[PDB]
Amino acid sequence: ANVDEAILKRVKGWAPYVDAKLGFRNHWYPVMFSKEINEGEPKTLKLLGENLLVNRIDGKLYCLKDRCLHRGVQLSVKVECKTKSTITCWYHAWTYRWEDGVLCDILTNPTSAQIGRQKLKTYPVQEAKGCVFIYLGDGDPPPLARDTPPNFLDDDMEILGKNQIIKSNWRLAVENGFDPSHIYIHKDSILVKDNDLALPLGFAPGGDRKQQTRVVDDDVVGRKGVYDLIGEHGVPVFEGTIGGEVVREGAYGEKIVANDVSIWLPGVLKVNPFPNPDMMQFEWYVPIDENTHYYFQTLGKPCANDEERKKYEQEFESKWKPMALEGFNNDDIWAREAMVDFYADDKGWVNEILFESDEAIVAWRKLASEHNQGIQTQAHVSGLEHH
Amino acid sequence: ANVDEAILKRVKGWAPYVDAKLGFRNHWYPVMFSKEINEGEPKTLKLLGENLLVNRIDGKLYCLKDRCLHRGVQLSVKVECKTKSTITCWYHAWTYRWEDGVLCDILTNPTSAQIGRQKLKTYPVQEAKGCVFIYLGDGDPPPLARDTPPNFLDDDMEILGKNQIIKSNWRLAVENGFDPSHIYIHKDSILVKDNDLALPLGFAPGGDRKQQTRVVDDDVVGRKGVYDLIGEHGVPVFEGTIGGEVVREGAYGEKIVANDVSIWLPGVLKVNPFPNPDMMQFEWYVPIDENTHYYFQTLGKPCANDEERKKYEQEFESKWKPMALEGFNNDDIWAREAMVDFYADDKGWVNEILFESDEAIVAWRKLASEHNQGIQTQAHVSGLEHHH
Amino acid sequence: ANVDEAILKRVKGWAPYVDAKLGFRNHWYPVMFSKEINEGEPKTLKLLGENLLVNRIDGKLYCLKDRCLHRGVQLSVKVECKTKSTITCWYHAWTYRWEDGVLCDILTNPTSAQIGRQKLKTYPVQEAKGCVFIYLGDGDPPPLARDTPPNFLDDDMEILGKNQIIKSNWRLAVENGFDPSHIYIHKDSILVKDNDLALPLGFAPGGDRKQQTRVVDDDVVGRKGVYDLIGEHGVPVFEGTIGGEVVREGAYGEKIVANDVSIWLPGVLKVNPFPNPDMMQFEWYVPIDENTHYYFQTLGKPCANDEERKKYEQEFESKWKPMALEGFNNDDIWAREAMVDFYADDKGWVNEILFESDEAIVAWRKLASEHNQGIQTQAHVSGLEHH
Amino acid sequence: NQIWLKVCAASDMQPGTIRRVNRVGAAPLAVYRVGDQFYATEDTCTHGIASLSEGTLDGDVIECPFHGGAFNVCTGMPASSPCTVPLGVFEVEVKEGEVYVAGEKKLEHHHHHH
Amino acid sequence: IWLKVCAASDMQPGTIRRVNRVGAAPLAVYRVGDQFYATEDTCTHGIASLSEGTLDGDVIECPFHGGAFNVCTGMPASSPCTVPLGVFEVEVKEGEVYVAGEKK
Amino acid sequence: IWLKVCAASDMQPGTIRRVNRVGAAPLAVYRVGDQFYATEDTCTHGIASLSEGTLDGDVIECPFHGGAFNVCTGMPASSPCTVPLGVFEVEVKEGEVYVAGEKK
Ligand SMILES: c1ccc2c(c1)[nH]c1ccccc12
Ligand SMILES: c1ccc2c(c1)[nH]c1ccccc12
Ligand code: FES
Ligand code: FES
Ligand code: FES
Ligand code: FES
Ligand code: FES
Ligand code: FES
Ligand SMILES: [Fe+2]
Ligand SMILES: [Fe+2]
Ligand SMILES: [Fe+2]
Repeated sequence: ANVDEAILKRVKGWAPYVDAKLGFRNHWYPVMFSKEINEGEPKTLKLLGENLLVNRIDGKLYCLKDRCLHRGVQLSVKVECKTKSTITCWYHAWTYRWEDGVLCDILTNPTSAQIGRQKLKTYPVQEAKGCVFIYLGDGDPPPLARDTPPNFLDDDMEILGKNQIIKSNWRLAVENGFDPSHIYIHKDSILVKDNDLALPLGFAPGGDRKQQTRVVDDDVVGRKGVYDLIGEHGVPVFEGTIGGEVVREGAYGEKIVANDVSIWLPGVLKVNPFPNPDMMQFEWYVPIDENTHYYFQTLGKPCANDEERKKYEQEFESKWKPMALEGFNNDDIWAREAMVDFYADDKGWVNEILFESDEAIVAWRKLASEHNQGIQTQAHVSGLEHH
Repeated sequence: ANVDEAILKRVKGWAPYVDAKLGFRNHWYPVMFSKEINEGEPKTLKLLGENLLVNRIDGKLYCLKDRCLHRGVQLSVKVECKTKSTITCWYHAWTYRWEDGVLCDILTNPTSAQIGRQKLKTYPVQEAKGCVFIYLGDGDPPPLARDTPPNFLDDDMEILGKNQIIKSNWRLAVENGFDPSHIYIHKDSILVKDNDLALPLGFAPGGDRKQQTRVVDDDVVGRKGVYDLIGEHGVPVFEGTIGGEVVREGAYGEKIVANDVSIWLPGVLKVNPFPNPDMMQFEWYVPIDENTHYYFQTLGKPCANDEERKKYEQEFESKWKPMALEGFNNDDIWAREAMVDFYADDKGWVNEILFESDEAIVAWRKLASEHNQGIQTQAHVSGLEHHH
Repeated sequence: ANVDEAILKRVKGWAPYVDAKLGFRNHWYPVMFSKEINEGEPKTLKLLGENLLVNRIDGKLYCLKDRCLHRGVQLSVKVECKTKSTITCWYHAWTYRWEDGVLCDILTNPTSAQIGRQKLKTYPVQEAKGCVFIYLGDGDPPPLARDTPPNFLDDDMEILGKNQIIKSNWRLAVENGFDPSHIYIHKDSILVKDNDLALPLGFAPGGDRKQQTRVVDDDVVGRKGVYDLIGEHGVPVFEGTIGGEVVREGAYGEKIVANDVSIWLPGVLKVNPFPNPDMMQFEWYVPIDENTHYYFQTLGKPCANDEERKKYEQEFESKWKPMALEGFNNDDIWAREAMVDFYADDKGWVNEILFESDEAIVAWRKLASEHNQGIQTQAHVSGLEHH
Repeated sequence: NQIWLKVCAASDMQPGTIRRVNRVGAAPLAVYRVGDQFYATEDTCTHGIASLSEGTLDGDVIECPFHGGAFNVCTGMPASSPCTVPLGVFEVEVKEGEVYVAGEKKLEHHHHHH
Repeated sequence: IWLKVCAASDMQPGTIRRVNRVGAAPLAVYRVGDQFYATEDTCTHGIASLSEGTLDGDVIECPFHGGAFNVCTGMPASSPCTVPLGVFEVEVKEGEVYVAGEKK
Repeated sequence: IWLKVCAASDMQPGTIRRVNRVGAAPLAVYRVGDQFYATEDTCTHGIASLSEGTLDGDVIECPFHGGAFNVCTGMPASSPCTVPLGVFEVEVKEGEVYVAGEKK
């Protein structure tokens, strides 16, 4: 366990989730865009606490753990790729093949018994929609579709996005994103006025608990997620009051967005439609270490031809990226950072005082606890231990 | 439980004090000056490890815990006071009343069953002598006088001061202040010469241990403290010698100051008279967290009217503050910081080698351990825990 | 004491060495050069986690612990030496004699019962070859010769050097220096080309395990060390191959250096001859705290008269220091730093995958574990404990 | 509504069990059987949105399934952190071996003094 | 030379008595069972009075920091005490307690 | 194809015996109760000699890092070991222990 047993014993509905401080192992995760990794130029990154190296050889991507088997140094301190298909540690020259991680040569001692007998950890890598996904897990990987939201992989869906490192645990990011009432922090966003959006301040719940969401565990692709259906029976809040007096109003724009919100394992949100009635937003909160995550944002829009793609790319750069991804989502960044202290000692998972709209978050916590493919532990990071 | 039990078990005479790393709960503490908090202008601060928000509404001060009950964020990240009597969390808009902390509204869900059924922690606050005191405790507060040194509240006593954050635990600050022999670090202060002070280097105690101090626990207002009476039977040291040879002398000025020094719970020192024969110094060492404290300095001088008050203020700014509060006490600051390492791992409370003048400090440690009103713990900060 | 007992239990061949993260107590250690400390000018430093003060009085060096017995403050915060033979704490004026650390006076209370009844810790200090050595131990010290490599103290040996603080535990430094195969990291050193050195990329071991090293359990002066004999029956590797193809070559210079390499307790390497056929290198990796060490480098050369010494000093400053001490050893510095993470959690001591040339390192770890004179503990630093 | 709400037959509940009672236009209640006695409180934990009827009853103390907080079912007073707000208590009576729970909670009104 | 301290019965078993001496440092007389011992009263680690400490067998525990000494040898039994306590042999004749004037 | 190890009587149950081979890597012969087993002597996780380790039942523990192997199957039993050990054929005849030249 990554958390005090006394705390886990208290959280009977989603202890696995509370214990998953380092993220879920055995799932695909996006870490960068295809255009960021060039042929023969190894790139470093940390995923679920593990230092990795990604390289492109003959157009295909390969992933090796960035830690020599010998004395545990990062090969990336001084990259020495002496042949197209290998990488040689700069320290004692142990050489590994990118395709299977096998220790194939040792320049400092070509007669060593370790040659051909040791293997450096490799991870599956797949590119899709111009995004680089890494299967941080063991054994043959499942289809990428299992860990992606519906429609992301659609043939005509043009995907454009942005990625950055944010200082907060991945779970705080997920819950902020799937939070129905957090919409309040976006009330003064430039996207609201500049794109004439209809955006309430909150929601007055309606119907029973079960009706508040739609848990997906019957998806043929294997996807596991939760749909937020708070707006189906609830009354949108457009006039906020204190003591019966109106103190704030929502946005009364013509554009209707975000009437379909869903969270999917391992941790990717889908907002449809957004930021425009003809688009969709898919964003991942990828675990880097217990205190940080990649906020991998993508916006999808159907495009039947290059002209449409170019047109879309142009408006993305000029409007969508700056007005939405940044203009709208920037407040989510410091919002996440604001919850760090309460949950930092793991006590927040016990002392939080939830209200009606959090029923969606609770559904997600239970779904994640029940359907994740594994709990990443520090032991996975240092080296598995067992007697 | 803030300290390793093994260590606490070793300290028979003052374990509670050694355990009070975060300070004593249920006492009044000054945190700022009145003129620093304006109408409808929320101010943040950390006291005894707790993040707090203070605000002035219709002239009156109110204190709310700076932590939303919902997801635990500090309301101060983005302050939202949409009505004069309330504050709305910037996250999901839970709204609380400054007057009682009651969750009175929730803008994102007006039908929520939580409305009116939750209450954010509030703490009593009262201004006195231009100083803002917060009662960091539970239940109805005791009279402010209980936690203030004698005369601080006298009608004619004009109080002026300075406050800052120092990087050392509050106890190191308290002990440095009530330490009879630390006076040695002030031998070269500009105040000594510039104000013609008589200041010895130290003291050769006389009489028994009981005579070294006067433990006060019979005060009518209920204050608890200790007076340092070392110079009552002790020979002040003016000639410092090594191997019998004079290597340093004290100051032979005309002004007699610090006839009596006293320390009082929760942790405020009174030096009388100081820095001038007609003045008094009152200083608090307020716990912010385990490693820091507010060094709340105040100088008091009787004033009969607004003319004298104005005169005193001008003197304070041009002389007293720069020459005394800074020129004299600046050495106390780095002195406190210098003891951090030894006590940081809590080992110093066991390995320290005391000498005669430390009898005063020991008395304080025992008084504090026996009369404090509660030990602040990390659980108070995150949320008290209890299992049936 | 210093490491998780579950880890020490696993390391049966050298548990004490793994436990010695703060270094070995009761050994001499060089900490500075004689010219760095002048008459009546106390100098501060930290050795084996202890804050110390060194002063020169009437030409002789004295060492006192830089921590007042009263309230534990460092005397050095505000030095007050009021008489040639004493130092007075700036706080409450407790006064100590440099000679024996005895508390001889208290200016703030001349009648205190503590006077003459307390003693500040002192450590023996000896100057040799222009270097300042401190015996960080208790009781009467053994001869300095016991803790120095052979010939360092020879009458005609002229010693010149450099010292600096490096961010890595001292053990990582020792192992890197004595590592036969680490020579690979030096393949592009300016010294190799500019001083025409012969330098292989590594060695293909020959002979049996016991022939790989020569352990010296006892010397005339009680020295304890190990000589690296990998080149005795081993084959120098001059061409590195991957998949049978040559991808790198060693240096075919004419000068043969590093005839013999030996490591000695408490942790000093001797490379002879180096960096030139007529000189030798002696370098210490002195523990400062658990994360740093002094990298005390020295180059020695026999000199008969004052003319040769003068010439040598000129050559040192213009060639050897910049081309060897820095041009060659700078790569050792970042190599040491690269191993920090793997061993920081003490798990590297279990997970490392060693190969043949590491027999030298294993021999050192065992010798160190069996012949060290004491394990420094955090308790020695704060104050020994026993109930 | 109705002063007394019919819940079930006293025999339909085993000792140490809990039953949730839904009400039209009002928050749900939870009825507990401690031995041969019956008690009732609001069903919703005062610390959040959990259903106490889905918790675990240990004697006369109900433990919330969300965060482990607990209450005494007889007095409605908190028994374990993080709960701090008292539960509303509803009187229960058995008429003809039939269980009935009050529609209004009890108040510190017209009862024993403190 | 020998000083008359008190009658043996004046001390209950396992208790400690402080003996003040004009112009000299006070002493501590310990009664362990039916045996009597004496040392300097001041802990060698500070200014604490050992007579105000806790006696366990022949070991006196200082009330300040938990340091300890063997009341028979005067040697430290527990840290942080490092300086040996001055020991004074005691004599009990005719139910009367006597403590030597000097150490040893 | 067989090398003479020793007489079965020269090995106490639960003991190990290193078998050095000229111009080849050494082997380890384990005696678990009444049956003998053999594997490479060198631990697959490094350069340690398993014959200098500890035998607990049919599991050999490496002296270097605590990794372990089942001496019958040669499979890793404890971390950090992960690479299977080479197992060799053992044969007892006329009271003498024999080990196969090559692994199975
Ligand atoms: C409700 C309404 C809008 C959004 C949401 C939840 N979550 C989001 C994440 C990214 C962008 C927009 C949204
Ligand atoms: C003894 C004598 C003077 C002082 C003291 C203790 N503590 C002080 C704190 C502030 C100013 C003066 C003093
Ligand atoms: S650490 Fe990579 S080859 Fe030695
Ligand atoms: S964190 Fe304050 S309303 Fe949600
Ligand atoms: S801390 Fe050095 S004399 Fe007091
Ligand atoms: S919702 Fe019941 S303890 Fe939190
Ligand atoms: S004064 Fe006795 S143990 Fe410190
Ligand atoms: S070398 Fe055997 S466990 Fe590492
Ligand atoms: Fe958002
Ligand atoms: Fe001072
Ligand atoms: Fe090197």
